[PDB]
Amino acid sequence: NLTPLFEELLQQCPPGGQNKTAHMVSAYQLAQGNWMPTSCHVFMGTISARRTKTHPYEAYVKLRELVEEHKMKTLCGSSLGKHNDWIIGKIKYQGNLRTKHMLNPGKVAERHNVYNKTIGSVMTATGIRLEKLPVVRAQTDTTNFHQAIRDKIDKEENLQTPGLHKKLMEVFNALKRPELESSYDAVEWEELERGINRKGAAGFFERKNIGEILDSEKNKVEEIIDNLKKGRNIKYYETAIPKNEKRDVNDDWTAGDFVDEKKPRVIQYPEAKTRLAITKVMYKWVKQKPVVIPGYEGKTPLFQIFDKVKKEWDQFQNPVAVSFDTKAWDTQVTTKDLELIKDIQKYYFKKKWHKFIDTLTMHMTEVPVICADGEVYIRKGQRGSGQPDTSAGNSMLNVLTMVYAFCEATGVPYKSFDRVAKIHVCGDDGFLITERALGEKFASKGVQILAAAGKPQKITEGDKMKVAYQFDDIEFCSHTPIQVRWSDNTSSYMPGRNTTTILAKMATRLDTIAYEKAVAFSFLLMYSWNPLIRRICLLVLSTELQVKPGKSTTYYYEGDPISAYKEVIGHNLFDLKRTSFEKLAKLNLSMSVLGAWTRHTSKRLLQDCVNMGVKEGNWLVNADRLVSSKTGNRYIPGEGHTLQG
Repeated sequence: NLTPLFEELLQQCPPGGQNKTAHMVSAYQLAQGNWMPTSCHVFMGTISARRTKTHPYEAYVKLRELVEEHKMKTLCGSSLGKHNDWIIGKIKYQGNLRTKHMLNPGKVAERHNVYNKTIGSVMTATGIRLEKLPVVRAQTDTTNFHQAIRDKIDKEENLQTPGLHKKLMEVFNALKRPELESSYDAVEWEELERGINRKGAAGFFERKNIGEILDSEKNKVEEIIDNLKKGRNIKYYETAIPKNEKRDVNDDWTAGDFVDEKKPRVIQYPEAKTRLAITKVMYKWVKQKPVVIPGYEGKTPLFQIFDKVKKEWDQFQNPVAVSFDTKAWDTQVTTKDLELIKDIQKYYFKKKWHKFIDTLTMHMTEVPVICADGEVYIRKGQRGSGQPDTSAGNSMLNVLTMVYAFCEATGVPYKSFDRVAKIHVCGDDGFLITERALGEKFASKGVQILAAAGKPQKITEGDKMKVAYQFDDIEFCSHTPIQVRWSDNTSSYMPGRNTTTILAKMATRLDTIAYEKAVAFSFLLMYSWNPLIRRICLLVLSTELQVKPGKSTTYYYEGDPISAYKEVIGHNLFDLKRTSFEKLAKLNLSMSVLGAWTRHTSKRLLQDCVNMGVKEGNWLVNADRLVSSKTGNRYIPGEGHTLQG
């Protein structure tokens, strides 16, 4: 017989759930005969069968090949990353993504923009053709979306020069802050929850959102935080959706409608529980609570971005400004990069939390991404746009690279950098200010030094970087400095943009007079230099003064808007005596070329304001310097303040 040898193997064939769905044969009944396996896992002494007339040896022949098969797949395989192997389970279909430079194992089982009633109506009444105004919320087809991944996302990590990331540390070793070293730690549930979008998007396998995760399974996030701190691999996946998909939702407050506009076609975001797990821990770094990365303006509000800068620009014997057009930055992040920012995080975080960093970064190098339609792909490094670390990390990266490029092109020591240039960034977008001498070197030798670093500039001109020679040619956060002159003869620069582009952003929604006002106040803080837009905002704010403003847009106001504006701008809207002559030409010209306004549109808006603030009394529209001037009245405003979120 053969049983005494069948008992040998069975104490080695793997365990299983005793399943009655078929024929579980006996530890000896195998040597009987005609009882050959069709499956292996043992139920404390059974396997499958087939009644296939097998010989008491043909059984052992077959089974032992399954044990060889099992001891093979398991234990003694490859692919899909060394930590990401879990994702093979959730596959069901073979995958059509046609990706040439990264994996693609299969697929899984799988917001219109409307007009602002009041604000739109205001515009038309003056001659503004909304038909002739840019569309600023277009979506994208999935056919087009699929090609967006191949065109932009599937690529091998750029070639970053030998011993570069040592020089980048060499750089960060100048701008480090020993006063905070090994100090950061997790934040409590209140400080995290204070500013948090209760409707923050959920991962592909999730069903609740940021709020509900907070409401109910707060302990589930405490798990993700524990294991990561202890050193364990966590099921890290990212989800990928197109831009302006219903699930493109910011967990933090945007200081402008430009942030969601400097977004990439392809948004990659981790499970919402995982967004919290990272953030209750890395809050001090990711939000950048103390600000550590020099020149990071992501916490600065838009109205002072340029006021603050012109205080620097006005110090250089002869200053120039140079821009950073990194071609689709996010897909230009190598794995040594993410390992650099990793070391940084560990410079400021405590000792207990390094493992967290150590672990989380490992996952962030080999990232499985599930698409909207189920098509999972593996990302070759790079930054997912919706990761908590995006603004925080990306920015550190930008200055370190760009410092490196600036010193590498000019020979200025990394230590002596602040003595010869100033740097402002905002994630990947930024610029740098220095003398005409130095700027020109960095301007030409820059496209090269930078492509050499894996951060390739755009197509540009003759391979020179973008150089701003006069201050009001700078671009930043998608706005440009325009200058205003006040009652008291002072100058001060405001955040300029194109009139058409503002009217487009302002009239449109995304699937409510109180909201329409909060928009017109939020637009006034930035665009009061633009009289067409100033007069519009006053005309809207002055409607339905009963109705308190809404709170879902960038800013809003508590009390008398013209007093709130005063609190944040440091000047009364009435004090706006003149807007820069030439710079207002440029930003208004788009309007004549698209034909969005008429000869009569300028005067007609003003007349509506004078027609309104002429009746005896204290009328909002009279906040405009000229309106009040020809309407004889003035606006006497009560206590008012500015808020956000």
